[PDB]
This record gives sequence, structure tokens and C-alpha cells, in this order.
Amino acid sequence: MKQYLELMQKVLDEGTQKNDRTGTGTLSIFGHQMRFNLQDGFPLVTTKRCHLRSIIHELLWFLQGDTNIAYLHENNVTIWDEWADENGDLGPVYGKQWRAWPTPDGRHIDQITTVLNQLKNDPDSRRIIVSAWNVGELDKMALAPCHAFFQFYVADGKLSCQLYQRSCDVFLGLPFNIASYALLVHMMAQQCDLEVGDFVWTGGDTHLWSNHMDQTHLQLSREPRPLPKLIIKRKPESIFDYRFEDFEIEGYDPHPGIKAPVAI
Amino acid sequence: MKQYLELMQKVLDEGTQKNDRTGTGTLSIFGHQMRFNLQDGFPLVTTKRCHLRSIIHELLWFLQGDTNIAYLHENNVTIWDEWADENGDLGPVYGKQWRAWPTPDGRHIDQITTVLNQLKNDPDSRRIIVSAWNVGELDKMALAPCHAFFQFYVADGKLSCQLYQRSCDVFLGLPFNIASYALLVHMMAQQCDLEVGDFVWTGGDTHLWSNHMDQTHLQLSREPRPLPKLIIKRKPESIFDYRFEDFEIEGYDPHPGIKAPVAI
Ligand SMILES: C#CCN(Cc1ccc2[nH]c(N)nc(=O)c2c1)c1ccc(C(=O)N[C@@H](CCC(=O)O)C(=O)O)cc1
Ligand SMILES: C#CCN(Cc1ccc2[nH]c(N)nc(=O)c2c1)c1ccc(C(=O)N[C@@H](CCC(=O)O)C(=O)O)cc1
Ligand SMILES: *[C@H]1CC(=O)NC(=O)N1[C@H]1C[C@H](O)[C@@H](COP(=O)(O)O)O1
Ligand SMILES: *[C@H]1CC(=O)NC(=O)N1[C@H]1C[C@H](O)[C@@H](COP(=O)(O)O)O1
Repeated sequence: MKQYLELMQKVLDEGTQKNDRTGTGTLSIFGHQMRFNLQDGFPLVTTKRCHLRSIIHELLWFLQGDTNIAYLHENNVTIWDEWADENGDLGPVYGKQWRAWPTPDGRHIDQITTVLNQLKNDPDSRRIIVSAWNVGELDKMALAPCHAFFQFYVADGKLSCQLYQRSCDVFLGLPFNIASYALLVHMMAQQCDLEVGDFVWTGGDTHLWSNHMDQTHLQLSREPRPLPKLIIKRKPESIFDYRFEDFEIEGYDPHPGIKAPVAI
Repeated sequence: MKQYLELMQKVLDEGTQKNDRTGTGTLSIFGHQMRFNLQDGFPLVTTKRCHLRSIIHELLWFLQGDTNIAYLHENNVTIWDEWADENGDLGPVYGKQWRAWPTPDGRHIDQITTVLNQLKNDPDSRRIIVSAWNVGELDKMALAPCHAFFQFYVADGKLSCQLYQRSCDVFLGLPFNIASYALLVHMMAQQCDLEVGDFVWTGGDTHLWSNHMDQTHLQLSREPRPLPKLIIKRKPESIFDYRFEDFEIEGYDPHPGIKAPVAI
């Protein structure tokens, strides 16, 4: 997509070389923002083939509050394998914080239900927020949250969302993150009888892994194709009741896939 | 400042009317980003005189972990009066979360100490973060955190910081928030033997209050002036040992102060 390729080129043009926790090395910038008007089309990268199946299942898994990879395996999704323990557990990562953030007094907060209720009853609230950044549980998580904090907004009958992504693997992770949040906006908008607005992506440490450079330049040589279109085929009774088969992506005509290794 | 006035004008031009929490009404946009290179000058708004006394004492108060306004009153700072209870308390707002975030099991994390130690021992970390958005304590706070989540970054010997501000009163609040975080970057950089980099400001619901419009038109009629220079006059033993007298803003030549009412 235009915005995505422009980000790649900005990292290449302006980034600094850094060492990192994995020992692989990155090229990084700090601070970026871009916007996807979801009425223009569904923002799934077209300059390489992306695996929408994994994106949808991962989101459904988050929304169930699950943090064990068994469900992903039942559906042949392997994107979290490298970080799970011997029992498949990731610790209290995204799904757990989204559905059951633990408080100091023994309560658990379902942030997804909270935001749906805010959108329905108080859409001009400036507090329609989900955070995965639970400081007190970071040490139990297999990986610290990358997509850390997000906020919803409503104007002119349209639902928007802004994500703060504190760490972004531009080549491998970002196409998944953008599509995931775009899907979530569509689902939330459906549940709240709203149209779709913008997905605003904001990055912190926004980087290209040193061993993704040939792949990145190959992708940059390609012209984006028209965005595909997302069709939802049912309105479930709640945001937690979607199924994989409720979604169809139409008109997705990507350039060939480009393989790259994930840094563990 | 150029970017600040551009944002003001953008809210006027593109903002939509909202009925908010208080019934006063705003013009609002969603999703914006600005960048201030701190080596270009200290980013204190020059198109009106800003009250540096309040900005500095508020930050020192946060760093003490204090959430009672008595310290502010001792120093003739009244910016938090409208939300404090009869004993001067605001609940577990910024200072408490910064210095003593409570874990579900009765422990605490001092996020500021953690950050200092990350900057000194692991400066390439992608996880140098402070969050005030303690979901499990929001209901105890007098006001939900506005400046909610911030991240540090080190490159080429320079310290940068990005703030996610979920709600932004462009006229009254934003000049304070920018100056506050800029000051914090200078203090942290001093304590860690770094130079200053960028302050990146990212906004969510970014608005002008309906009763700030005359003030906004006045300010937009003024041309910005060169930025002042921050001087720190002694280096304390730690980030927790600064005092008001340690700071001097040199070459601050603002247009006159502009008065406007705060929405409670
Ligand atoms: C974001 C996010 C979710 N996640 C979770 C996740 C966990 C740790 C990470 N670690 C690093 N260094 N980068 C990542 O982006 C990353 C992402 C993903 C993980 C891997 C792939 C990936 O390897 N994709 C390959 C192969 C996909 C497939 O299985 O067919 C690709 O070619 O796209 C995608 C998403
Ligand atoms: C951000 C922030 C901190 N805060 C905390 C704070 C708390 C609640 C708020 N509520 C609303 N609606 N807007 C604010 O920006 C706001 C800010 C501030 C609060 C008030 C002023 C203020 O009234 N400033 C006046 C007068 C300053 C003075 O006392 O001399 C000004 O002219 O600047 C500034 C900062
Ligand atoms: C993490 C998971 C995600 O959803 N998106 C990403 O892009 N993610 C990337 C970001 C980093 O490259 C890596 C995480 O490592 P750190 O915790 O930042 O050291 O995964
Ligand atoms: C809040 C405090 C701050 O530091 N900056 C701000 O700009 N703040 C403004 C934002 C809103 O105008 C108001 C808070 O009200 P909501 O919680 O957003 O309804 O204060």
C-alpha cells in the first residue's frame, strides 16, 4: 500500500543502526503516523501475498481472551509458536489484558466490553481506550506487547481507531497489525451500527530487521494494486461471537509472497 | 510555535462539533503528530506567555509520586484545584502510577527508576515505557490520565521521547504538556549522560473548547518567536532531586498571556 511503502522507504532513508535483545540488529526510526480510510478499501498489503487466515484467527483468539496457542494450532496458524512454553502458554498477553485486566483489589476488567458499551452509550467520550500494557504483568508475558494501546473515536456516524505500536517489525509484523486492527474496526462498527472511519497507526521504535533488507527492496520495486474489499456476511449477537467464515475478502490480487525469517 | 499554530488552525478548519462530558462542547479532530527537535530550542509556546512555574512544579510533583495538591499550593500552583477532593487528593493519578504502579499481588514497580536503569544499562531497548493508564485504578482517579503513555528511545547518543495524549485541550493543556515532557527529556538526558533528541507528540481526541474560540483567533493572529533555551544550573544526585531553582529559561520573549476558562 502507498502508506506502507512510504514508511519502508522512510526507515531506509532516515533510520539508525541499532543492536537489540535478539542480537540480529535493526535499522530504526522513532515516531511515525499514517492513516487508512477504511472506506477506500481493506488495508491488506498487496505488494506481497499476506496470510489473511492467520490474521483473522489471531484476532478471534484475542477476542476470546485466550493466550495459549492450542486454538491457533487447531486452525493451522503457527505465528506464535516460537514464544510459547512447553504447554503452549504465552502468559497474560493481549487476549488476557483485553478481556480480563487484573486490578490490585481482585477485580478483572473486560476492556472490550467496556469500549463497546462506551461506543453505544457515550460515543463522544474521550476515554474509549484499550491497553495491553499492564506494567505489573509484563514479567509474566512471553513477549512484551507490541500493539500496546488503542483508542476509538466517533464522528459523522463513523468509527475510527488509533493504535500506538511501541515496537514494529515493518516487514513481517506491520502488515498483520494493520489488517488486524482494520478488521476489529469493521467488527466493532457492525456491533455499534456505525460506518467505518479511519485506522490511524502510530509507531514508536519502528524498524526493519537487518536480515529483511533484500526482501524490503524487492517489495519496494513493486506497484501497489487496488485494495481488496471486506464483506461481513452475518451480524452476530456480540463482538465475541464471530466465526472465521463470517468474513470474505474480495478482489485481493497481490504480488507474490516474499519469505523472511522472524527474529525470536 | 509553527506546528502548534498549524494544529490550532487545523482543528478550526476540520474539527467536528462534539457534546462532551461537561456539556460545554468542543471542536475536535482525531489523530495528529508533531515533532520537536530539542536541539533547535526549548518548545515553550511564544504566541502567549506560558506559566513555567506551574509547569515545573507539576513535573517535580509527578516525580515525587505525589497526588495531593498540598505541594502545589505550597508553591502557589493552582492548576489542579478544580478536581481535588476536600483533603486535596486526586486519587492514584500520574505521580502514583509513575513511581509505584501496584501489581495484582501487592508489589510495586517504580516506572521512573526502571526507565533510568534501562537508559543506563539497556539503551537500545524497545520497551522503555511509562504508562499512567492503569485500567484497574481509573475509577479511583479524579480525572482519567490525559498524557497516558510515553516511550523513550536512544540513537546516536541522543534521548528522544514520544507521548500518546489521548485527550488534548489544545489551547490550555497542550502548551503545558509539550513543555513538561521536553523538560523531563532534558532531566533524564542529564542523569544518563545523553544529549537531547526529539520530543514526539501524538494526540488522540484533540480539541478546542467552544469557549476558547476568541482566544484561539487572537493567538492565531500572532507570529511565533524564536524558541528559548533551557539551562539546568546544577546536576542533582538523581532524577528525583531537582528543584525549581535548577531551571532557567533563557531568551523567552513571548507575546502577552491570554486568559481562558477551564472546563471542569
Ligand atoms: C504482527 C503480528 C503477529 N505475529 C506475532 C509476532 C510475534 C513475534 C514477532 N517477533 C518479531 N521479531 N517480529 C514480528 O513481527 C513478530 C510477530 C506474527 C508473527 C510472525 C509472522 C510471520 O512470520 N509471518 C510470515 C509467515 C506467515 C505464515 O505463517 O504463513 C509472513 O511471511 O508473513 C507474522 C505475524
Ligand atoms: C496540561 C496540563 C496541566 N493542567 C492539568 C489540567 C487538568 C484539567 C484540565 N481540564 C481541561 N478541560 N483542560 C485542561 O487542559 C486541563 C488541564 C492544567 C490545568 C489548568 C491550566 C490553566 O488553567 N492554565 C491557565 C492559567 C495558569 C495559571 O494558573 O496561571 C493558563 O492561562 O495557561 C493549565 C494546566
Ligand atoms: C511484536 C508483535 C506484533 O504484533 N507486532 C510486531 O511488529 N512485533 C515485533 C516488534 C519487534 O520486532 C518484535 C518484538 O521485540 P521487542 O519486544 O520489541 O524486543 O516483534
Ligand atoms: C487533561 C490534563 C492534561 O494534562 N492535558 C489535557 O489537555 N487535558 C485536558 C483534555 C480534556 O480537555 C480534559 C480532560 O477531559 P476528558 O477526561 O478528556 O473528558 O483535560
